[PDB]
Amino acid sequence: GPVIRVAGDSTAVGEGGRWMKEMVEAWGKKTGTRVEYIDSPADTNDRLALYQQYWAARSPDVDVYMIDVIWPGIVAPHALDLKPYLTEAELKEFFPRIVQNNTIRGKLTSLPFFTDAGILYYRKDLLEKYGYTSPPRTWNELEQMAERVMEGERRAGNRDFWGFVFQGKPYEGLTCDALEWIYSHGGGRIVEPDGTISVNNGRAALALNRAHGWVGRIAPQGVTSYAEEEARNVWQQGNSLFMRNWPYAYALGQAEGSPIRGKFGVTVLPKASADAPNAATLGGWQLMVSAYSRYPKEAVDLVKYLASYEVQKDNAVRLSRLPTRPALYTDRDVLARNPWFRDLLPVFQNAVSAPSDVAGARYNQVSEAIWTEVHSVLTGRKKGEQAVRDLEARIRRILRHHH
Ligand SMILES: OC[C@H]1O[C@H](O)[C@H](O)[C@@H](O)[C@@H]1O
Repeated sequence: GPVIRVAGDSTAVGEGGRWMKEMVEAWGKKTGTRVEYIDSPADTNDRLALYQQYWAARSPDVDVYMIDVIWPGIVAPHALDLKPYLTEAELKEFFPRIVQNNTIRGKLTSLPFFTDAGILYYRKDLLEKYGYTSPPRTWNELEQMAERVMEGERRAGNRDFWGFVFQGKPYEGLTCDALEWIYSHGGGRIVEPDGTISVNNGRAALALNRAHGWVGRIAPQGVTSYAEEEARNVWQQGNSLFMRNWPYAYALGQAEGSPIRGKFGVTVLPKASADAPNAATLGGWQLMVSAYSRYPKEAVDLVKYLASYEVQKDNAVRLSRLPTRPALYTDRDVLARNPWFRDLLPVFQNAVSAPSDVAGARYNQVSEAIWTEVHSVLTGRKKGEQAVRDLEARIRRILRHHH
């Protein structure tokens, strides 16, 4: 019979690839359908380039892809329209915001699978050790706490200890981190939903200068090459007071044998001042049936299974990844394992999107300009003032004539 082939997630990032292959094999076994899992690189922008090779070729060699929240506008021609396969009731079991994100010119490109939001991880043991009763609410507090804890821990002999780790590598994750910095300083959304390129302002510049101020000071010098896993590994070994990262790192940090099990909490990222908005960049992954699949009916059945209540539940319980079904956020088992899903639900609801809707199919070019200009500030090559001016000019060129 048919072999249903899936490219989604990565064995190079936590347990995602392993768990994904597990779920796909379970569907295979339950339905009597042969399946194959194709692995992907860690970073989303590398995955896009890979999958683009299959799409350009109209390749039938992958039936189902896991696609980023930022991709629907790019990948829509390569997606089978799922709308005819779901009832209105079925489709309403997902968050409307994500279904809308995934719907391009009326085409439902993909089902919501898991959502994502950037959050602050913090070592509760260390805050208590150094006299702090709450995680930081402002970036200045984060810096003050990081400096004091680092001084103490370095003095006690942990030469590997840092204050803060994050994603500073030149790739999509830096765009995510940087949107949070900018937005949390009152600097806007880089490109606003209405099309306005707003990033050339003093608040955005300050946010970038502040981040440069971390590098080699409270954050490792090598943070400028860190993606999600590099940051997680320093944190997870016990060597960072703070980390910015996504939900998936929670379950990994709690696993038996983690040096930091039971020593950490999560909260909203800090912000410049009390009246700035809270920033959490909206991430997440969706399930797309290939327009080039020879087996659309079977592939849709697999995508419905993967997006089902019980598979999303497993993803939440075992991998601490955020459901795209509101009903899971009241599930007793999801909540007992991850109580912070309830505490931070409003953070997740107010998460801020990168400018993929407004940039559409040119989003990957916009984002590359963003991470390259931000990176040049993190390296000390440019000041924030110059970088946001240069970034405005690049984005203007990229989006000229885009409506
Ligand atoms: O590295 C950036 C990526 O991180 C996570 O995978 C998010 O879910 C995704 O939306 C984002 O693009």
